[PDB]
Amino acid sequence: SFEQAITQLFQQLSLSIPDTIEPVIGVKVGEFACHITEHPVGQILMFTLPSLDNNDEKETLLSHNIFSQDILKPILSWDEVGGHPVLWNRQPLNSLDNNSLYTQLEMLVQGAERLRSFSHH
Amino acid sequence: SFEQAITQLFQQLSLSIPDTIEPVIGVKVGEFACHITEHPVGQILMFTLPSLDNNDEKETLLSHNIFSQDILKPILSWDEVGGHPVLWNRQPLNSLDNNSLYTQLEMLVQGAERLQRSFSHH
Repeated sequence: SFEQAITQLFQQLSLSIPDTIEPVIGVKVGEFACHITEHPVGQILMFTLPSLDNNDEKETLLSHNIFSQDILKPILSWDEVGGHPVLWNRQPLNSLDNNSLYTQLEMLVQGAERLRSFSHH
Repeated sequence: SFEQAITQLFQQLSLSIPDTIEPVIGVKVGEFACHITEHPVGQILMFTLPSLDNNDEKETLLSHNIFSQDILKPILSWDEVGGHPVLWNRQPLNSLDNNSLYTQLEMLVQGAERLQRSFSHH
């Protein structure tokens, strides 16, 4: 369950569980506002809006996306509707261990750093 | 298993079974030379080396990577050492269906086409 995956995450963040487990959960790590949701069904998607370096050119940017040994390594993309970059990662709900979400979140944030205090966001 | 998966894909592509399955398997689909390998352990990695439109700016190229409902939608990246772009997708070996590799490869080929069947060994 998504609700149950979130709940266990929040306990691991030492964050109080809202009465309402909304469809899109906001969590802020340090300066980084992250969003957590199920999309598509059966998949946990996490994403954040990174602040890019002006001097980074396309090769440099695209280099962050090469495959690696870590399947939680986040992907840098661009949202043409909102007109801004989007950093995201994703893993199957059906395959989580008790530490999978926390790890996904940490890997998403380290990914933003390359380009903890928590708040129920 | 990696071997078996590939065996079924080949059979589905009407490609002979090559006597000894190598760690990186080449398959050509139309003009697209693709590669299939297990990396990391437990994952089926497929990649191809696309031809980019040099008129595309960073925002347009990265747009291809936005998330969607299809988890086999390929990712556009760059290989610093090889000095070239790289398009790839990936899925867990332990959850395949009889159509999983076939579909993964078709989604890889479509992404290549979006940046601009006949199957053979490569």
